[PDB]
Amino acid sequence: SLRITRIRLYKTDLPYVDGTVARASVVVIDTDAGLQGCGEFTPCGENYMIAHSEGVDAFARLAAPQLLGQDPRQVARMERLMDHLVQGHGYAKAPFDAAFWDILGQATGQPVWMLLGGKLCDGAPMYRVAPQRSEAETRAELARHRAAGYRQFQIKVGADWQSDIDRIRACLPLLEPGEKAMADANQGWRVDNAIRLARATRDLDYILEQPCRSYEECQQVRRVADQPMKLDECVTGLHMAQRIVADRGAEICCLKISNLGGLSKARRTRDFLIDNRMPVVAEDSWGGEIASAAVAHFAASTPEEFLINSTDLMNYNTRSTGLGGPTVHQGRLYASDTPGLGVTPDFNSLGAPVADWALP
Amino acid sequence: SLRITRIRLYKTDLPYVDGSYGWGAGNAITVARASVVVIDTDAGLQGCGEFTPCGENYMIAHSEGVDAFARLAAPQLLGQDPRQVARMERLMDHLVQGHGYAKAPFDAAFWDILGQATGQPVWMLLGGKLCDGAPMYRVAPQRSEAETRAELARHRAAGYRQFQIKVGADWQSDIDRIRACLPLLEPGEKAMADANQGWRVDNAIRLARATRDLDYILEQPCRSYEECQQVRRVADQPMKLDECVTGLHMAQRIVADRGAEICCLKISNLGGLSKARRTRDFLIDNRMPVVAEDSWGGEIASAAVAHFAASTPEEFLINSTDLMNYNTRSTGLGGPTVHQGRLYASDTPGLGVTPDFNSLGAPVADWAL
Amino acid sequence: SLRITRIRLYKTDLPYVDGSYGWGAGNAITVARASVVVIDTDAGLQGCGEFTPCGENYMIAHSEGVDAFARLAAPQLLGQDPRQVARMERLMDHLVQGHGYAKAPFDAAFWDILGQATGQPVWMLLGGKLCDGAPMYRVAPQRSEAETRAELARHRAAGYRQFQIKVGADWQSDIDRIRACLPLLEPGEKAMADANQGWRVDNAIRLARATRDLDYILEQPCRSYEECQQVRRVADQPMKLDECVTGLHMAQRIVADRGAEICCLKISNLGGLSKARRTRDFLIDNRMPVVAEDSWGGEIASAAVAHFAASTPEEFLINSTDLMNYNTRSTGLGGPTVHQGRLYASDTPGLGVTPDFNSLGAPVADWAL
Amino acid sequence: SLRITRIRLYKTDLPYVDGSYGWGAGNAITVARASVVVIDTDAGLQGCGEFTPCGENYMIAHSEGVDAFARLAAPQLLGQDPRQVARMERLMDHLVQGHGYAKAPFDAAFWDILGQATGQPVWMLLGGKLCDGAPMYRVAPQRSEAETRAELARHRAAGYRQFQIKVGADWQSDIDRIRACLPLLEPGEKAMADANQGWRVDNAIRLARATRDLDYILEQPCRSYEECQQVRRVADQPMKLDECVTGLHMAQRIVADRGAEICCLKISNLGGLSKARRTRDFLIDNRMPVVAEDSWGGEIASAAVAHFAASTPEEFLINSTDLMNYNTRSTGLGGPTVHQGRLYASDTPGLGVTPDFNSLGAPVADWAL
Ligand SMILES: [Mg+2]
Ligand SMILES: [Mg+2]
Ligand SMILES: [Mg+2]
Ligand SMILES: [Mg+2]
Repeated sequence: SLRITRIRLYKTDLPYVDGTVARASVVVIDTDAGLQGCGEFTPCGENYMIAHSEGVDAFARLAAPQLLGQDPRQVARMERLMDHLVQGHGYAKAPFDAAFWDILGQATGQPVWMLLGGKLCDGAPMYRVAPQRSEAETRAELARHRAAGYRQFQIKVGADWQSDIDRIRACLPLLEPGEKAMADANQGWRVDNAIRLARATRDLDYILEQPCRSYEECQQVRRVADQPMKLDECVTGLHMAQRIVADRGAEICCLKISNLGGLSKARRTRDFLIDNRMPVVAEDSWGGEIASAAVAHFAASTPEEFLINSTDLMNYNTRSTGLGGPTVHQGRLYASDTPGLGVTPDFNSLGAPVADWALP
Repeated sequence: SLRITRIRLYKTDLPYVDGSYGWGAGNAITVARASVVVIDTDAGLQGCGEFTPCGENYMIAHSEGVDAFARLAAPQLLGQDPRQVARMERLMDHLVQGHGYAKAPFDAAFWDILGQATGQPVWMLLGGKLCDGAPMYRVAPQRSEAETRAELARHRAAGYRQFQIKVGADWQSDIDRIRACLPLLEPGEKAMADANQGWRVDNAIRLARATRDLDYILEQPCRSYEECQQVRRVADQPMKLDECVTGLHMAQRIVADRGAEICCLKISNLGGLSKARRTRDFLIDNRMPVVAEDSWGGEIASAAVAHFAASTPEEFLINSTDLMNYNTRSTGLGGPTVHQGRLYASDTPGLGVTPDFNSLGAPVADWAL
Repeated sequence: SLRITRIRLYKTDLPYVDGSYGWGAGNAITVARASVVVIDTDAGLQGCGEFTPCGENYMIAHSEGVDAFARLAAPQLLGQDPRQVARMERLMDHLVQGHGYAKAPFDAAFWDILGQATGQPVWMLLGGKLCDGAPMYRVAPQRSEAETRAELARHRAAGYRQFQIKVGADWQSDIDRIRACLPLLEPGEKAMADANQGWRVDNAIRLARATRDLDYILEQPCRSYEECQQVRRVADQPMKLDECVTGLHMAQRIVADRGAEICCLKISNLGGLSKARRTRDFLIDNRMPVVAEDSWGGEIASAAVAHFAASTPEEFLINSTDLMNYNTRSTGLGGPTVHQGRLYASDTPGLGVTPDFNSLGAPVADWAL
Repeated sequence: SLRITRIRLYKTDLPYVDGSYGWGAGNAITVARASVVVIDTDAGLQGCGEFTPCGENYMIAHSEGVDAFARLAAPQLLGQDPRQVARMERLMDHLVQGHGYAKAPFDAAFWDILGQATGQPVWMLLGGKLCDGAPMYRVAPQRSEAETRAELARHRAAGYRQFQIKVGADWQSDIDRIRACLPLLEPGEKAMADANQGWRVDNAIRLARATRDLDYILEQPCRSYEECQQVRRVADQPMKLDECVTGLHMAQRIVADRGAEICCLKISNLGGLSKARRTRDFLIDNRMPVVAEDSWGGEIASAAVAHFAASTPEEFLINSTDLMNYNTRSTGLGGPTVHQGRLYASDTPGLGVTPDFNSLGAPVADWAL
């Protein structure tokens, strides 16, 4: 027997470590037994997926009055309640969902990964971005990452196909045979140009990541490209996951929690793709300790054999959303083993809540 | 050159005329929450636009998401040329992906301004008057039984010849009200039974089989397109697809499958007049009959609809509707008129509607300079 | 209110600037035959439009067919309101089926009149200035290595970064043509090998195989779409479809198969500016890169091309072309301009072109109200 | 050895025998405009051909298009060997693309010359007399129960066993026409409801469902093939496809989908007797029932029809028609004959018809070697 007694929405700025600021949305849910749950949505750019930072407010102003008095431990009941209140807008339902999972974990005395089936991966592999500099300086920097445990690297591309060809051709002979490189275009290329790129780099082993915006443009690129393809921002739910599997249309599916509509749907999409023997990346768009805690539990419950990587989202910002969260040890991401999400809100960083709903 | 100098967002309550408007699987609205966007320019031309949902869970659209979008978009829209509608379209689409419902009132205001600057009604800029008076339908909502026999004689004498039976809350009694409404129709008349996504697929099939000997239009029996196609395997009745018609991509699927007999085009579900126009033109070029509509709303939303309907070829326009007449309160001064069961657009420049500032009250948001 | 009071048809020869133009399988044009439609109204607004083929066998189109259509339709078009472009389109499609190239000059005259009536350039009415300056290509060229390098450096200095290789008459020496040209281009430059429907399917495959190590655009290698798809099974090069892109129907199946990397849109091949616009918009919403052009012609044909180009998103517009600059004679006064290898539309009301009555001569036909 | 020495184009009015001829969605033909091509040779062998539309908007074909094609192609055909019909076919298709209706009279004239040079009727050159007297239909009637009975009794006694009901202007009263006509004909007889592209897809489906218990032929209910296939989702009646059957490509699509029970073959819609023969032979090899006919016209068009019918296997030939008997005026001297409700081709060399030069008047165009 449990009831939601208070819902608060927090908003804070998260500046990037190398310079520029993402807008965080934290939801804090209180119960009549005094169990507190938190969840976070933070976009990396407002135009990046069908998701923006102000949409959490909007959803909360409609839903939070209807969520008071309900039992947060029942994550799927809360899921169906939210999906009956508004259709879509999953990015905005996502912080609530995570907070409900946090509460269920506290009530059960278990970490969120245990409620997701167990620890199927002890330390999710991680990647390092870039480097975008001199040849001898990239060589020194990749050696620093390599010594520290990293074997995967993300070439950030997608703003100019022609110089992107140069970036890929320059980076790949600078890494060892045991090492992965994903050229992530972030939906950036036009279909003709992505094909020019793929043809120019056909003699190279790298992962071709979300070359174009839509799934169909990506499949058109795939008609020519032999490189293992990774689909990301277009993986928006189970429907898309079903179509990718039916087409066998990717070698890796990247699973971002808030793009999938929260940890509940993200887990179901993951479970679906694992059962179809599709390798996956477990992450989210952006964020601090609260978003990262959800990510780490999500990765820890993914089979080691099918988990490509995850990411330490909290280490990209100079400011915090939460106290605690996941940790990094030797280039691997580790979930908490303490009950719930293993993260509480950082109220000092968050400020006064922008909105507050409570039971009488 | 023209520049956007000011953007204001207004919110008001639009109560329903009959009291309760029962739709779908147990939903009802007593009051709809309107969102009105008002755009001012440096030549003193003012545009306006409206999104109002009929139910906050009806489509991928809710009233609070308009504010959220405007807080993001409106600062970036200031100083832009509002009469370049497709520049404004792609700018709004560069600022945020999706959320077409929220862009829809801005888009309408832009079309309004363009009409004023050209000295032409919005129907002219949409291709001309291809239908003089869109035929109308009268929706009888979810209520009793012996009282719809007088509702028909009311609307029959009023000029209407098309009627919507609201169903979807219980397939079994729904069979009975389809079966009792149809023999009350006259020869030159039509009836659509709208489930508003309400039936579970097996129950929509039971209904289709129990009413197989009847001539009516089966409208959006289930939530998804795939569910409706599953119903269509068994159902011979002309099918009308509505809330699942989200845009051109779905329109392409429907045409490729030849998967409906009517496609319903709700302006804000399509993401504004710009995208609504393009989806309309696509379906007509593929000889698919259409309904020109929006979700709900007052005079500003109804002005857009009327021009949408007026620029649709009459050979392919099933009906349209007078949304402003469903409410006890207003959003705009002006808008379309009705005469003998047909909806007539304004012939004055722009949308032919100005904001009812007295009804709307103080703006909830105001960006300027 | 506006009424068409006079329809006149003009015919004139436009000789090619460099003697003989070789396209496709050995075909040669030295003089192209222009058809110009001039439309008068009761409020003194005059519109004009043009269709000029490159060759008479180049597409489903020929110069004498405009006369034949005008002889049927021009009596029926008198008294109508030319501002209502979609009404005129529907009316023309009602009088005859197909013959889009013949309806195309009328459609351009109607857009011109609408522009003038609204005080806006045709690009505004097509959505806005979405590309300020369309990229252009050079047609070049056929000589020694040093003379090729010199002429390409002058084009490069003139602002050109796109080059068309005229092929299609002989697959075997076309292979060599391609191999000679590419190493003389710089990184980033586009080369299109336009066979103009010229290769037999097996020979096109041989060419694709012998040039698989090369970065160029393979353009319309065969007549039919199916043939081009059969080449596409082997060819990894970006494929541009042109003369087979005849309308929305074909557009839809190119999209469904993801059948090309570029779709080339010739206004008269699509049946006029109204249909061309709609096919453009469909392809752009499906994120297909496009070329905005026409078959051939003087200033009147070129004015429509430039507005069509200017209202295409810069992101997806591959190139356009300055058709008027290929001829020694004129159909119109005014038209588009060329600046630093880019094609610019006019910003004055309408198409921004008036008929060159002295060059055109006496009308071959005249219908008055 | 033989050479074309002279080509002449004639134009004449063919008034309809019964005043006005109501077809499709609100069309009427009172006078049809014939185009007759006359080809002379150096051995004194003369051939003639004809194209006459049944309404200018009926198919992708109009009367003025023959003139336009001729003006471009006829100077290029002088000196050529007209007996080599495939060489002439391929030359025409090289000179212009499409416009097969305009090529059709030239094609007929070449088959005429070949039959004369070989001393054999055209049916012999198309494979033989595979049907001795093609079965005919009567387009009757359109009136009262007392008057339909007397009219079907005179038609029955005259040998007729197949009846076309002209519908497609009002689906609702077309239901009633079908329902009132079918029980007024005996066991052996047949009836086809030809909507002539006239119904909208939703209305065609309503008609199909209302008459789902009845034995008739659903002919061309909607314009496009895809619209017709959508109707066919619901309609179990034998479907007859007509105007959309434009050539072999569409015949291949139809065969692949098995998308009709009868294919109607109009010579001029297929681009002439040569393409018409190839499309028929392809469909017969795929065991598709066919109708062998043409759009409209006098004795010259009807001569080609009768030879087309006579060389169609009788197991698969549904019917043919006596086109010459629909008009009050002539294009030719001779042509086919009618006996006991069957259409009979001539057995004399060539088409069996000469041009009625007196009815045709002065040549509108004249090309000489
Ligand atoms: Mg990615
Ligand atoms: Mg509906
Ligand atoms: Mg080309
Ligand atoms: Mg027929």
